Amino acid sequence: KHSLPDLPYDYGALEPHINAQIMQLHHSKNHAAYVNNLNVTEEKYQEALAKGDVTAQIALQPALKFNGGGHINHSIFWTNLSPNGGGEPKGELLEAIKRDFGSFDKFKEKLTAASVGVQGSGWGWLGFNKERGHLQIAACPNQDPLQGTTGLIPLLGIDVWEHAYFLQYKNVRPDYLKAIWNVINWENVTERYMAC
Amino acid sequence: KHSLPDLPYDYGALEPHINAQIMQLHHSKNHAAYVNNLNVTEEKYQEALAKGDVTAQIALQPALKFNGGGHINHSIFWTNLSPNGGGEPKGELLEAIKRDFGSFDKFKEKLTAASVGVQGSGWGWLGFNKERGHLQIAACPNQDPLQGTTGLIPLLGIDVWEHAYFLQYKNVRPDYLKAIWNVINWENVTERYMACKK
Amino acid sequence: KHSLPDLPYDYGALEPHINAQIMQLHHSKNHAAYVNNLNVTEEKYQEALAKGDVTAQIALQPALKFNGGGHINHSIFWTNLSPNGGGEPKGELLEAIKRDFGSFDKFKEKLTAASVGVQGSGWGWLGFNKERGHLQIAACPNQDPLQGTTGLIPLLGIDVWEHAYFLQYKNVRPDYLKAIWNVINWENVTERYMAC
Amino acid sequence: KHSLPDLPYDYGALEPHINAQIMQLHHSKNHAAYVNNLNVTEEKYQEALAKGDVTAQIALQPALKFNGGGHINHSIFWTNLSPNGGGEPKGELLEAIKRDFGSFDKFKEKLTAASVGVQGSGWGWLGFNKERGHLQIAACPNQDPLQGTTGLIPLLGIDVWEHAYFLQYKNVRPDYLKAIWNVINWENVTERYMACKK
Ligand SMILES: [Mn+3]
Ligand SMILES: [Mn+3]
Ligand SMILES: [Mn+3]
Ligand SMILES: [Mn+3]
Repeated sequence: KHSLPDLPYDYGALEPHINAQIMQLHHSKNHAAYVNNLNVTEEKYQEALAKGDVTAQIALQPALKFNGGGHINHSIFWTNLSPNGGGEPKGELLEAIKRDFGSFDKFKEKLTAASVGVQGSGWGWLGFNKERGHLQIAACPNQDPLQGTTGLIPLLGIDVWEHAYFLQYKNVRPDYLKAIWNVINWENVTERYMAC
Repeated sequence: KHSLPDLPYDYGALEPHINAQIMQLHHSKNHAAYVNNLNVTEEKYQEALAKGDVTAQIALQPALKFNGGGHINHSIFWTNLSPNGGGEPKGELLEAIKRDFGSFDKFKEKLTAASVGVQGSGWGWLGFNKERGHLQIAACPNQDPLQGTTGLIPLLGIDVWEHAYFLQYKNVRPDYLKAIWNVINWENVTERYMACKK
Repeated sequence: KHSLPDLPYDYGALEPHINAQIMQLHHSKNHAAYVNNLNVTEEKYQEALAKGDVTAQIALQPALKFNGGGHINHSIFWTNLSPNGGGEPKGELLEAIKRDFGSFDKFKEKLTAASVGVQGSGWGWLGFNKERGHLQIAACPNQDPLQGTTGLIPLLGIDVWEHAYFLQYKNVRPDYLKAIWNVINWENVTERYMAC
Repeated sequence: KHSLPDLPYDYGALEPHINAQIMQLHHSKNHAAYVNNLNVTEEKYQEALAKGDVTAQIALQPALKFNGGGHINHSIFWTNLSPNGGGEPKGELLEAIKRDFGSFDKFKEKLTAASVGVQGSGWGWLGFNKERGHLQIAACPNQDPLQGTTGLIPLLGIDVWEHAYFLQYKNVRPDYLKAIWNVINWENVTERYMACKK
């Protein structure tokens, strides 16, 4: 069965950028539920597959994508952040970013635009296009995961579901986007990029 | 030109069921934003329309539906609530609910389920089906409006976007659904209903 | 593994309403492919499920729904037609239809409207709503199956993908809809209704 | 008012690659229908717009995008074909394709894949990404237009709705994709391309 990963830092480690309450609820309630729901859903799919029940399989897709994606997305997200993060990546990811976006600030501007642009619940992503061999910005609705729905390998995700910022930033998603750069774990993003 | 309607009560009039900060922000920021963008999008659509720019018209659809829907949904939502609402509805509305759902309690359970089941942002709705002549429950994603996307006439809507309840109920949407029944303005729902029988 | 059902009549049995070529291609090529694709897809899903590969599972949903639905839909469709069909159902389905649509002709008008109204590829359906205990008309895009995506139990489906009528009716879907009533196997639809 | 453009060649000018009955029907019936409905939908949108009827505007979106897109896609499609087309493109267009896809053959394989992979009705497109300055392949469902829904400028589109090939190729879409390369008007694609460098 899938499991809720531990946080590589405590709930208030990202203060004052993302407050303690947001982190605690996001991980212990939101992500926790996705995992449990995912396990239930995956087990039902095993029964349906074994029975050759195509209708049941299709009927289960929404739950599998939503909770499955919820697990995939947040799992990556936690590793994308750090109390000791911020700044700019060091090395090959930085050169890749300059190459594909002109500069690191233009890139930030682009990911910010995509993230703030999401109508409703969603995610902003910096991903890697293997078919083309370059970085690419993308946005996904609800919990639809980047790789499973677009083929892009996720490097850095920005959760723009209201639960990710409302307590502290209310409706001002732009301020949440501005603040988050201060806690991005570029070493993790770099490692994800190098794994490509 | 569309405008932000005033709430028919103070921001804290629905406490303790829906707190004041939630109402204040939902109204003055959220709703206001939709109306602002709606007027912006409508004008751009008027320019594209007059120029025969079909590509522009199509590119503007998401913004028009999102903000236009946002204006429609919240305008209705404000009137659906009241510091003097709650309780069980009476009159023909109640009789209609018993016919199509069995009882008011069964209806509540049905709308609660449709509302809690929305993945992501959306709305739960009790609407009227003009084609078949009865009540019908439906759910809508993001700000997609009930009538414009399903043909059903909206009677009562429950906003399940997280901004409508997170500050107070966190991720426990079910508690929000349970609390909101205490502030439903059944008199308004009745008026929207009676307006269909016509 | 899933299998292509045999037709309960020959390819030209529905002439002059749906010509022989349409039927032969529809069954031996179109439906045949959906089954094969479905088996491939279902087997990949078994591997992904066993590996706990949520991304692979999600990435496979389109293929499973499309081909799985393709199999479900056409399987029902073949049983919904007959060289000896047409007319009106006899018994409880007829009373159900009068009750829910006023009359059999109003019902035909409704299913026709829904079917002809499909923008792009799709299906028109007469289904049964168990939650409400009544008949209900619905339309589904591409191969999305009725029950798996709406919960309604399929009774009669009208395939409005262009391959289902173009050879004979070209773009005139309304004429195809008019002609098909002559070969509807109402005994099968009735049996599907009674099974509810 | 939108109108049905004339084809720049006779209905059977693309034979034996795309037969005459397919072209005649595709143009005079299919396309004509989209333009007819587009003019109908546009006027209704103008009435709703002027009345501030947001619900109506939203309810009209599917029809506007479907028929408007249908007009846009086919108008471009007709110009993308020619009895004197086919072969490998030359000039800067060819040089651009080699840069972003490797070679013309690899590009063909890519567009063929995107086109054959469309589930249901749709279009395959070679478009220009103004943001990143290069060519890009994309697929669109039903009649959703490339530019209006993705922002990419259409250079070459391949209609994969069954009406575009069924009469001749039946369900073997791959044979249709292989045949259509013999009638591609690379001079037109070049003009649409050159129009972006600007
Ligand atoms: Mn989240
Ligand atoms: Mn709201
Ligand atoms: Mn078919
Ligand atoms: Mn076409």
